[PDB]
Amino acid sequence: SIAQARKLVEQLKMEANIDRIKVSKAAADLMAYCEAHAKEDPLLTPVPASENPFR
Amino acid sequence: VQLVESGGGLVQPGGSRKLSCSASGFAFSSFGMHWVRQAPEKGLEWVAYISSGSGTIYYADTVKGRFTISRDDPKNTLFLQMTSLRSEDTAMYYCVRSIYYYGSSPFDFWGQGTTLTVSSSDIVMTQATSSVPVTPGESVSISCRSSKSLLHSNGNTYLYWFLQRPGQSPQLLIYRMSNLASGVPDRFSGSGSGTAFTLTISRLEAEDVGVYYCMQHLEYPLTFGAGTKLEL
Amino acid sequence: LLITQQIIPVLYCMVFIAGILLNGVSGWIFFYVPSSKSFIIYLKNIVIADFVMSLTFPFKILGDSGLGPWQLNVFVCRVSAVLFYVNMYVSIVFFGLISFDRYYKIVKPLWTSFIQSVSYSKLLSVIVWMLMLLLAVPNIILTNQSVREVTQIKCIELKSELGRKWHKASNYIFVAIFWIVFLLLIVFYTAITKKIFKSHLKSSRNSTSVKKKSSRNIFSIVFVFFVCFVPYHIARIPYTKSQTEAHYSCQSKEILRYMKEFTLLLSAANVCLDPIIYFFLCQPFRE
Amino acid sequence: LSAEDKAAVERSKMIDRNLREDGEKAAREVKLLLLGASGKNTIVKQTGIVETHFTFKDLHFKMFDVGAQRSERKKWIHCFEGVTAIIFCVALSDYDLVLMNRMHASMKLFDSICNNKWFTDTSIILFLNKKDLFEEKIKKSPLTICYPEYAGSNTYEEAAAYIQCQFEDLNKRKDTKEIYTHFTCSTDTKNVQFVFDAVTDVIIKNNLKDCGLF
Amino acid sequence: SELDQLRQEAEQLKNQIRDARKACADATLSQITNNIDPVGRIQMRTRRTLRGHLAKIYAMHWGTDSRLLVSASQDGKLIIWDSYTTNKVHAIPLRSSWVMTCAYAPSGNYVACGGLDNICSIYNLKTREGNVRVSRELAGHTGYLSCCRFLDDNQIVTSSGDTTCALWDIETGQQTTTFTGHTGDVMSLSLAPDTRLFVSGACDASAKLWDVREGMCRQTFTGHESDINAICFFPNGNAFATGSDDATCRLFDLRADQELMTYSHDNIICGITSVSFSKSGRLLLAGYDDFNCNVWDALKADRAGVLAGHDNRVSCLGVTDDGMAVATGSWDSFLKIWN
Ligand SMILES: O=c1ccn([C@@H]2O[C@H](COP(=O)(O)OP(=O)(O)O[C@H]3O[C@H](CO)[C@@H](O)[C@H](O)[C@H]3O)[C@@H](O)[C@H]2O)c(=O)[nH]1
Repeated sequence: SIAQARKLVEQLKMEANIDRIKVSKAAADLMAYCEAHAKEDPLLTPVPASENPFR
Repeated sequence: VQLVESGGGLVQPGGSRKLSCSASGFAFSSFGMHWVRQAPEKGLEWVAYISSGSGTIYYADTVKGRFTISRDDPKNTLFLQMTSLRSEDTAMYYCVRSIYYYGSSPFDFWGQGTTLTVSSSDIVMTQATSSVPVTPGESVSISCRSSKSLLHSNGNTYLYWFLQRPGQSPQLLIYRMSNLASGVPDRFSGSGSGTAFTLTISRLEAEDVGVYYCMQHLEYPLTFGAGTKLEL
Repeated sequence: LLITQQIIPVLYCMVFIAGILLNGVSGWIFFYVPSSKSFIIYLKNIVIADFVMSLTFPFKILGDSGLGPWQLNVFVCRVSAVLFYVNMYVSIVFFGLISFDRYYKIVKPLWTSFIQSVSYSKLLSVIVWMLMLLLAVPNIILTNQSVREVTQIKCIELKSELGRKWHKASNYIFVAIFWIVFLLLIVFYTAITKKIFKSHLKSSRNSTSVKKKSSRNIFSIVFVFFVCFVPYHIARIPYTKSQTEAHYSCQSKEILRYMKEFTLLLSAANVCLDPIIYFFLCQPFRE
Repeated sequence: LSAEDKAAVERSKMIDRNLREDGEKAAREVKLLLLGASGKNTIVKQTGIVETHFTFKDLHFKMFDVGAQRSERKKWIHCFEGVTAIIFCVALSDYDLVLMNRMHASMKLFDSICNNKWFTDTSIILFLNKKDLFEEKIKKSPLTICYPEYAGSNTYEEAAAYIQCQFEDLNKRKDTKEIYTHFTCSTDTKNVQFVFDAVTDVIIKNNLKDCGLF
Repeated sequence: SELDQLRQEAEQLKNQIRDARKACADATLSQITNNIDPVGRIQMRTRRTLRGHLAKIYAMHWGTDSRLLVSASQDGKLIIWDSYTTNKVHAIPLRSSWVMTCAYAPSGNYVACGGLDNICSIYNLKTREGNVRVSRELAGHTGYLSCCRFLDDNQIVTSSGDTTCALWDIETGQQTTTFTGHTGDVMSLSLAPDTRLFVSGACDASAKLWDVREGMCRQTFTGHESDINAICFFPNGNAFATGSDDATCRLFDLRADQELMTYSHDNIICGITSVSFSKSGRLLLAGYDDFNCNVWDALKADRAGVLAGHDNRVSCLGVTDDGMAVATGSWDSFLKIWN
């Protein structure tokens, strides 16, 4: 179990040694993506039957 | 995958003969099958068609009521019973494999073909050009015309491009427009719309010499066009 | 007078309200019960027939209550009664078909000869309905065709050799169909009960539970069918011969009319028993 | 529709016909789920899960052996909702052996399977194996080691009856299902005969319930 | 004594990670999206109903063309449907009827399936013969396969019930890389749009982010209180959503290494079987054990609509590449294409 514990410690150290950004910037990026791609979304914005492949 | 036929030979006028085709190398039960006949010096002509499960049959108006087409799935064999043979029934008869689902490649494989000799509305396909001279390393475009538009309401245009090499069975090149058949080199392209179609060869080689034929699959008389022969 | 104007209307009224409520609730058989090629089609046809029966009830209630015009009596003789009878015999035929389906599933007599009875169920329902309606419609289109002087009261307004003769033939055919269905139902359910009893398990609470529950349910079906149908179809033919020929005495006509009225009251009160016996035991009919 | 559309519809109809035929063929085939803690020889042989197909008196049997699946049962046990019966094998000679007691672990597994929310109406066939060894080793050791509250005769019949009673007494909701118990013998395929009897009884109950006369 | 020191070091590292995550969180996603226009109401109707399965449907996958979809069911069948015309294209009988996953190759040449048989079988759709043949049977997993995904025509990534995911080379049939680190059974898998780094959710109430080449865990996300059953990347690849048995969907960001928003309703007490996003990503479609699907505004945690119509549990749902349709599978042996 010593080897498993050492591997877990090494993996945890690798995970800790990671740069992170703010949740504010993360939400801003997600909002920007959703707002930019809002036109190309038939589910969010229903499309006319002419362009709707299902009828 | 191979198809071999049998029968043929000299038949006295007014007689009867039963041509048979043996299927090997593929699931013969799952493919619909065709009979395309070629006059000794003319283009291809579609005779009959038997679907998978023997549930859907068609005959050409010139052979309707006198020909019978049936298949034996367990034996992987197909038959074409002929009655009251005429002098106009002399032709080399080819058996064609055709499967129909979404994204399929119908008329993919053609049999070797057996010759029959007898002792002595429908969409028309126009291929005005013939005996077109070609030079290796050059691009050639081959035109094709239809009486009725081949663009269905679902966006599928049914133009089949074939290649009759000298002394060889026809090979499928393009099944639907701009759809290159499997095994065909990527120098062939199809273009057009409605009643106008073209076939472009990027760099024709010695193996591209032959006769190129049209087809429509929109309706069920299956009509060809008198092919355009490329010669060096 | 009291028999055909006071006692019969009240019983028909309570049976009508019971049938309306029960078939309105059983209308979930189409929404909360998905259909299939199984016996569900039979239950749907039975509930439709029961609803039509209960919808034909008020016409007879008003006609026999003594209040209302003679045109309502003529309409009963021409439309409502014919619909009630055709629905009754459709229900009988569908009960017989249910009996056959159950005999097929449990007993399993022939897995190689009785194939054309499962995937064909909707066509069989169409055949039953079309046959019974094609029997019943000539009674509609030949009644009310000979109203001349006083046919408003008596419910025999038929034409001729092409009139009353078809009434006699129709009643005879329907009674024969019922007796065939009854005999087949008895035979099939006897076979089902024999197969259930053949199951050799002992000292088991659940074996006894299943065995006794199935035996009690099949006994209830047979008993209700017998009690609600046998009197009418043992008394109808003498009544039909009394109505088609006036050689009988007045007392014979009176007593036969009363017997017909009460026996049809029973065959109509079968509507309220149909859901409790048949619908509730249906597995998809539990939500 | 076009020509290729019609041919595609015909192909789809043929596929539907084949699917209906396969479903009709597979609906009459009995599915059994074999579990243990135990004893599988002569019952399963006569990675992944093991499929065994055998026929006994015009019935086709499939027995599924899931003993090689070493994972959480809660994520693949719902695949066996429609099994006709659960064949559970418990050794009678494990009452004095430790892998908690082996018999107690078997009882815990039996409780979990019997009272699982997927098998509320699935019959269980309980095969009590190694009765010869149990008779051999029951004279030299009493059942009080496993059940301190036995208070009974230390003979083979009484011991087997006590084990069986303890096993069906773990079956709450003991109205919608019967647990079938058999001590495994090796003569004239009596185990297969017992499985056949249990399966045909379950088939009768299922058919009666489906027909709406239960 | 060394084990205690190692445990203390691991606890200190976990505390440091928690402190970093807390520091990186200043304003909630709900706080930021309070000032956007909510979606009024989503009313999708069942445009198509695909029938033909005679057993519970455990998996489905849309094709890249967004017209063909593959299905898996306990009847030992794997059907490729034409959703526009409701026509069966292929009906492949699996060697093992216990199938729990199915995949469609991006090129469309191959489909994959797996389950209790511990094998990911690749099927070649486009052969000279008209039948679909088993390209090969990949073996090596000890536990049941839960999700198989194609990276390309030659590489397939699988999640197994032996707590390990694997990357395969179909031409050789060998495990190129084996991913380890999950305590519990891996039940979900989602490939990034770049097919460069994928995420897996297991029964240890954790989701781990992998790299296909290096084969090591970049990040570990632990917010759930129960078993994660489904996982799905955001279209930009910078976020992913999870569904767990505790009736909660959660949105995690890769860069911030934190849970942004949780989707939960008081009336919902059942688990989640399948999660998928819209093309833009504002709608989070999650299947549920209460016989229906829900649409969540991914930026506001508001129920936009409910996709009711299934008589049994919804097991698999997918959203097409072009975003026109949503196809939901259920144990009642019925697929339904929504709009
Ligand atoms: O099996 C049958 C029985 C009757 N009918 C027809 O349906 C009508 C009913 O005739 P029947 O029930 O024999 O007549 P009544 O006994 O006179 O009963 C009707 O007339 C009575 C007095 O006018 C009223 O008491 C009843 O409500 C009313 O149904 C007639 O057209 C019959 O020809 C059939 O088609 N099939």
